[PDB]
Amino acid sequence: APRLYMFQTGTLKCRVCNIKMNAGLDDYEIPVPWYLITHPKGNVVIDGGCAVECASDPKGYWGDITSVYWPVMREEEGCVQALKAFGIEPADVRYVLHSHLHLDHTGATGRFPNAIHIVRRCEYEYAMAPDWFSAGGYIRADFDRPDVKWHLLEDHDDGYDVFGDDTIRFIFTPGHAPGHSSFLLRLPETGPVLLAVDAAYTTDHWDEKALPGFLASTVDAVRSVRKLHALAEKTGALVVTGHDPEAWPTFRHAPEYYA
Amino acid sequence: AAPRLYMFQTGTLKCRVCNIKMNAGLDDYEIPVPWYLITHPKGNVVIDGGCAVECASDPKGYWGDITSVYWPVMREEEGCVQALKAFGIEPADVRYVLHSHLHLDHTGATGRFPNAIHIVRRCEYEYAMAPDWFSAGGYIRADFDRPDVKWHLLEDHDDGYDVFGDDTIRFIFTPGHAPGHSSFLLRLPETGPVLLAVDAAYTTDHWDEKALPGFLASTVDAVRSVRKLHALAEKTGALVVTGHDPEAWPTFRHAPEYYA
Amino acid sequence: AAPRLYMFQTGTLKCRVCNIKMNAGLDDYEIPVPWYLITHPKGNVVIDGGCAVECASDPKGYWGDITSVYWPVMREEEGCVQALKAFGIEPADVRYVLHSHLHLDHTGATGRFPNAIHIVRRCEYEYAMAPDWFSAGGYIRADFDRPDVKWHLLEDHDDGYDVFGDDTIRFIFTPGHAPGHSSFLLRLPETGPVLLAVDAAYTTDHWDEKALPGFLASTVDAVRSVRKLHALAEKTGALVVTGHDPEAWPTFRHAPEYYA
Amino acid sequence: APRLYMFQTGTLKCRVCNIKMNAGLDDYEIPVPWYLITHPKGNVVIDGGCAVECASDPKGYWGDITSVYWPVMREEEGCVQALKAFGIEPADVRYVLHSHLHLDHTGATGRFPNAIHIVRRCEYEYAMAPDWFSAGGYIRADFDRPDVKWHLLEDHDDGYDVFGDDTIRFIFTPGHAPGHSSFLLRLPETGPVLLAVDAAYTTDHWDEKALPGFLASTVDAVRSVRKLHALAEKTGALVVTGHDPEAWPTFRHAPEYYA
Amino acid sequence: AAPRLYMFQTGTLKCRVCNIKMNAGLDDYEIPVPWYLITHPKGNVVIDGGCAVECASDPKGYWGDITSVYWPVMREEEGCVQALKAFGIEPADVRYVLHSHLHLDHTGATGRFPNAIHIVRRCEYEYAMAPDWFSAGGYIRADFDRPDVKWHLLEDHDDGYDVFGDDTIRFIFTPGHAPGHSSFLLRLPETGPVLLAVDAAYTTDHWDEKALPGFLASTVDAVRSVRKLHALAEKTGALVVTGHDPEAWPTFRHAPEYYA
Amino acid sequence: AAPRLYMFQTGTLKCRVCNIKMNAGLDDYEIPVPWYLITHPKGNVVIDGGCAVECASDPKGYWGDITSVYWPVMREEEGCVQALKAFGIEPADVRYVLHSHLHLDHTGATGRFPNAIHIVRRCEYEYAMAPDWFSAGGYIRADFDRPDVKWHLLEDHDDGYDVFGDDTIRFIFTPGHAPGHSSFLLRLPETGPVLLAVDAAYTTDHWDEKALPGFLASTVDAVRSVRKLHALAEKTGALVVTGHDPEAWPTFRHAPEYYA
Ligand SMILES: [Mg+2]
Ligand SMILES: [Mg+2]
Ligand code: NI
Ligand code: NI
Ligand code: NI
Ligand code: NI
Ligand code: NI
Ligand code: NI
Ligand code: NI
Ligand code: NI
Ligand code: NI
Ligand code: NI
Ligand code: NI
Ligand code: NI
Repeated sequence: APRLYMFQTGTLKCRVCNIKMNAGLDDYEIPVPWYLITHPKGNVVIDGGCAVECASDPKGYWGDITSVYWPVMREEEGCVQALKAFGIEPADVRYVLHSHLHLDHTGATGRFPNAIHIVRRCEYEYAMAPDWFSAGGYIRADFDRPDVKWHLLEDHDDGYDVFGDDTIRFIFTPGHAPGHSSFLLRLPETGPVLLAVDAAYTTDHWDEKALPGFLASTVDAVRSVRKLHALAEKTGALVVTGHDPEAWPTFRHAPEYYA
Repeated sequence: AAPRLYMFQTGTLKCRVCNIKMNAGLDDYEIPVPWYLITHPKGNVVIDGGCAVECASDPKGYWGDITSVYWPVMREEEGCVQALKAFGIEPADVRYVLHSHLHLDHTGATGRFPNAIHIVRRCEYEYAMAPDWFSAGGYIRADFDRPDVKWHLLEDHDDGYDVFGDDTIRFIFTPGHAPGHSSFLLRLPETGPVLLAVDAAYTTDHWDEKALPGFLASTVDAVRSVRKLHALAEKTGALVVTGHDPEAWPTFRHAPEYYA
Repeated sequence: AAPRLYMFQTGTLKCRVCNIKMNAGLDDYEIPVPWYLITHPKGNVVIDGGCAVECASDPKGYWGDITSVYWPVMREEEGCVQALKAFGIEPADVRYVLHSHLHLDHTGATGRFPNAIHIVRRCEYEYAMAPDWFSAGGYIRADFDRPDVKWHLLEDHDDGYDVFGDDTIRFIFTPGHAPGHSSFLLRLPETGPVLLAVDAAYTTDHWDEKALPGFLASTVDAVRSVRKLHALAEKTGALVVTGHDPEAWPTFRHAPEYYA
Repeated sequence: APRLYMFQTGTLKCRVCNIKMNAGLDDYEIPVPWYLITHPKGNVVIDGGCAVECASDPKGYWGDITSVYWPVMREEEGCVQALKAFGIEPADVRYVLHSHLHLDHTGATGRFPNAIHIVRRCEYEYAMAPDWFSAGGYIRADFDRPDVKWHLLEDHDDGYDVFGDDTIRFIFTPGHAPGHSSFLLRLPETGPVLLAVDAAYTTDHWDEKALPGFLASTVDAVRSVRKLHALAEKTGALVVTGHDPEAWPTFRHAPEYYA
Repeated sequence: AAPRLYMFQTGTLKCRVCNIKMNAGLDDYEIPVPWYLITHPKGNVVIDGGCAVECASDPKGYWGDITSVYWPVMREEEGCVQALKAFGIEPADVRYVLHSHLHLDHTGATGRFPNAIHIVRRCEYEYAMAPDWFSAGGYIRADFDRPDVKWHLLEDHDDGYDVFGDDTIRFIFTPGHAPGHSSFLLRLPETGPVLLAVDAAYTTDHWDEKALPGFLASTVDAVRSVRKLHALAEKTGALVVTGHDPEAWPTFRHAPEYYA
Repeated sequence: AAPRLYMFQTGTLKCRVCNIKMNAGLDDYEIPVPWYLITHPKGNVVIDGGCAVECASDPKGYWGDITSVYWPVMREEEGCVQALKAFGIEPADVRYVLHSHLHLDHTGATGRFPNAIHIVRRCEYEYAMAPDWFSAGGYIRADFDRPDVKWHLLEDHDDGYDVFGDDTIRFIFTPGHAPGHSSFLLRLPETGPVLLAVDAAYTTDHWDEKALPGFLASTVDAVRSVRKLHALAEKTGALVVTGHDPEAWPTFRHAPEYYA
């Protein structure tokens, strides 16, 4: 039976305004979650956090964007390492899902030899040809690898059911990034779980008290949040924002899980 | 008389730096609120018209809660109708009102000129009537939602729209800061090309890609619109006029002076 | 309790035949104004809610000049809130208000149920806020332009939207009569499939392609929407309920009777 | 130097409501104009009115649509005949322009052996695959001829300048028909002349006192009329509605012309 | 009863390799022309129906010049009406005709079944009526341009269209080979999922990205549609049936044998 | 001074007929690789610049596997920087580089001119960065994926883009061969209009609708783009220059000769 595990690749250090737009220049620290769904029909990694390379050399691997987001993580938090110690070898992952292709969500890309990588086509196309303000957040070393098998979703694919059994669905949430997608999970005991990811960074974004401090479209972003509100209200899902420092310790992590 | 360009202002706006340059801190910041008059043999043209004259006496009553972000400082004589009357132009003597977009500091002219055709992008007019929560406070329905206003709502294929058909005023569509935002390319007999960026490029910093708009509908569109204006300025050699730049603004002639 | 469908009406509308069947002459014509209640274990659902209860006492004051086309005849007890209270349902006990579209005889419920999420197509909400001259009179801003209404604005890819996730109420997008017009496919335990065409098909004549809507945004869309509903009814075997048909309307059970 | 000639192929008999939507069932009669622009670089026919075949047998050629529009015309009014007596043989026409492909505007189609026929692509595509309510107004015998040379305009072609000299421009006016187009002419002495064609049947449509009694989209139709208002106000053009029975005798017809 | 899938063919087509595998040389090449029958408790379904029976006895007369590209080798008794009659199904007992697209070897069924609703993408029907010169010869108007035919034209948001509403037969939109081309995902009780790629992948080489269609509207759509079907097959474990593969065709069950 | 057009070539490409004329057989075939210089008072313009100079001396090393389709036969001195230097133009004296598209034989100029603004359709640039498997080998990232390069990316509504604003050089959008492919209409004082079709029509057979492109993104776009150019040539009386025609290429003037 399927289970959800919440991991993290350490934290990112930045300023408040990078997360809550225009909220000032104070220091601010957020967890970097990523997810594992163990399913009878194959294992699934979502995003996989920051590249394990960031543990030993952020400036080398990420480059000048470390001026904005400084990652704090240990080697053992790298998604491949974390899965091994958990009992899952790289070859044992059937799918990698990508909410989007920003730097702290492409740690899994190409690190699982048989995994099909599912992302919206327009995120993939934007990641390859970004504008100047967002180029720094796309790490080509992660996602620009010719060996990666991609399933690029189209606009009709909103709601894409990974296994065909309502366990994992893509919920398109454009705004934070062009092809950004959220995920709605249904687990046997827990029921519906809504992973907003970066469609709603924090509880304040969810409550319409802040805007994303980094975004492609504000119009899309706020409409995507209200799309998630309606989905939460309809399903009764448990809502997981993408990075909320206050809410994050209140979820089960680590070896603990949702069934 | 050959066409001329007159730069007016409706006082200033007081906000924070981050409202203009995204994520740039909460320090106090004050900007001029420019608006433009083009006198033309075939009719006088008002662009936007600045903040409603009502803001000179009761900003909180007329704009409401948004004044905690943008406090307008202006005198009553700076209202666009009053300013034009002092300058020599009666309200009925305006043929066109052009709108870059329909935000609160660009709708002081809407409906104040009884014979003017108001030209704005259709998608701006529609968004102004049905904004999202993050922008609703920047659209003052009392300004632009008036039943007897004649509108010419431009369509997507109307980029480059030529007001008089003589190349002297063209709409340059620049989406991003607002969905239907438009800039203007003017051509004047002596000055030559003048590019009014309006809110496509708040400041010289925005033009130089050292800052993002701290109030916008689409970042992707906004950065691409600035590069579209880079190319136009490089092609035409235009004098580039940013929307609000507090340091550049004193370097331009202001009404009663003009650009020939 | 298993879900049920209750058919109410807010009296009738008096117009001409040509307003309903395009170009069919200027004879007097009267139609019922139906609206629908779905009682459901997970929450009660109101569809449209008919003409505003205000029309029972002052139609000219509330609707204005459009009453020379559509005169509403209704009693105050037929207002949707009043009718639901008499039937046993307090205004706070409504989870969803669904809107086929936002025309004047389909917005009596908007904002009258303080806890309801209102579900309508985004493009209908936007058109209602910025209509064209030929349709502006059919949209009553006092009904739908209320600040504290919670809206869930459906997108283009939301065709088939399932309200409870259990197949019992689905939006069937049917553009044409209005830009964001939607029909509804209901599934009930005993009755089975019920297709509420609403204004996609005013009458049996419209359904049979012997008449066009005498008030529409797009004929092309409207005829294709009727054929989309033909296919749905053929696939599902649904009971087909037209929007206003004065001859078919007496043949359905009306509240307090219901479809199980 | 270029000149404009206003011809007509008799009249159509119908009901008021067919022209002014919902205006009642009274009898009503309208002229069917078509246009000739003589230009140094080639002659141009616009639409060409009703098929000459309609003079002798409407029911045979148009079919059941004659229940709605009964054409009253003489053989000699057929655009080919009219041009011959005027001094222009079929081969001497360089372009046929089509506002749209309805029955009373396809009399020229294929009747000029060397003419390129310019129409919006989407009108051509709709004419080939109409819906049930509009099929009767598309006469395939006119426009479905394999020998016809077509230039199908695209959406970017709004404003299409036929000769490249501002003499004749297409002004796209969707609404009455999907690909319906109006024409703005500039003549040396007359100046700007705006042929609305069926974007505004009558002076009442122009003044927003009526809607087209036959249309693909009302939203498009009214916005197309306001597009023409702005164009008339900007240029000072002389406005020619498509069928106005009261205004039609006030224009020059016949051998008379606009220079 | 449970549904069944039967695979028929209307003989073969002779052409060159390059016609099927773009730019692969001028050697002679021969492919079967499959079509499909699904028996279903709620009605019989014919998919495409192969080449018209009329072209068996006079290819040049019914198809014209295109026969210099595709020579159909086919007996009269392989016509889809004749084959079905022999199989036990009179033309009146077919509820739906599904069209992958409207090319000449997929319109033998059109209008031959008097009561059948024909389901195809709207944009294929519209393209078939107004094709470009390179594709015009591939559309046989005598097959599909019949006014007596009942069509259900699917819109762009109808991808995945479920014919009976029970997951047995779904349209899988696969643009590229033709603008409105569609594949089919079937689900059968014993066999499980069956993916009829039809002309989205002519042969196994196409499936494996070693060839492009030698006749096609959009290469970009075509290759992405093949990858869409890859992901569907990998997700479902479907039996993959290419449209024409001569080496694979003998390995499937053909009527009178079936898939249950 | 008046503008002039000079026609250069970077040698030839060897391939098969079918590569240029779809499905026309596997015989050997050889085509020139033209590129263009326009001298203009306001600056020099290079169009495409042919095959990269790097591939003259090591084709497999710079182009990789695609050389098994296109073998470039080219001397180092035919590289566009070397040719221009010999002609009298240092790389710093080129104001604009225009790209018909970003295929391997049209990106020899990219980033070789330090001060040049590169003008290409946005959708060609985006496709070149994320191409499909069938086209990936045709895009040489070492040519166009250089961060030092100044791009002006044209939007969909930029068809007809006038480089100097004086009708000398205009982009004529011709999708099909590549998604963002563009042709060029030049106007020169003595010669008059010159239509550079580039890869919208490889050869005269393509122009005459006797062949399809053997490499292409959309056949439908391709054939309609050829007809768009037909109507432009018929309207303007332009000299029509196909992209590669081996029989027509010797009949044009080549550098050092020019068109005035
Ligand atoms: Mg355009
Ligand atoms: Mg959809
Ligand atoms: Ni992100
Ligand atoms: Ni993030
Ligand atoms: Ni603004
Ligand atoms: Ni402003
Ligand atoms: Ni209605
Ligand atoms: Ni109604
Ligand atoms: Ni007409
Ligand atoms: Ni007409
Ligand atoms: Ni085919
Ligand atoms: Ni086939
Ligand atoms: Ni090429
Ligand atoms: Ni080439």
